[PDB]
Amino acid sequence: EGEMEYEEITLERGNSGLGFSIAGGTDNPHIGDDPSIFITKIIPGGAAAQDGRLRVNDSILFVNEVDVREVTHSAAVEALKEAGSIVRLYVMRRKPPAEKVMEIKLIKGPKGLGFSIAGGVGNQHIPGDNSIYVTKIIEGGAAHKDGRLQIGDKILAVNSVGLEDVMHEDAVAALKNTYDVVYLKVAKP
Ligand SMILES: N[C@@H](CCC(=O)N[C@@H](CS)C(=O)NCC(=O)O)C(=O)O
Repeated sequence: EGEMEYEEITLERGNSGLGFSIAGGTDNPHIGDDPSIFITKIIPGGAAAQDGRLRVNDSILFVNEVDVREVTHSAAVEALKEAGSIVRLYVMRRKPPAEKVMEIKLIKGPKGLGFSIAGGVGNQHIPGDNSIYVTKIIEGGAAHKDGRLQIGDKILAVNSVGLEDVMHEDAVAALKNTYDVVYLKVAKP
């Protein structure tokens, strides 16, 4: 965590470009006196989002064979626009904070587990991430009464069924196909 890491990410240009916005350069450094080109936004439903590797705050070092470590903002946009259909990026990032994985046992109340979900493949809740997220916890519901499950939590598994890269519909189906006592694997940020 916090340690610098490097990654090769190749993207195929969609109808709406590569699906990310950038800032920085020697023109207007984004962090102090650091002239690096930074990802500021991952566009929902775009190429970078579907590929799920690129992250906000990644520094682009190379675009194909073009060195963008110390260039202007304009020279960066040009390099990306001119890179063709298949774009080879070499990036650097500080490793993100690790998440707490936790198994939670819930007994249904009169109205179920007491929480709602969003996310899924082709229905991303955060751009670049196919995970199933908790979006609402119902007042006085089972989850609320437990006190562990929170907004923004990830559901990784329902009993023995994993929810890694599944459709939203499949996540709802897994939660429905349960008995009264449900075991959930959850990730907390
Ligand atoms: N491990 C290889 C590949 C790592 C890599 O992707 N290198 C960067 C710069 S050190 C690069 O120029 N990649 C884009 C390219 O394929 O030319 C190397 O030593 O160059």
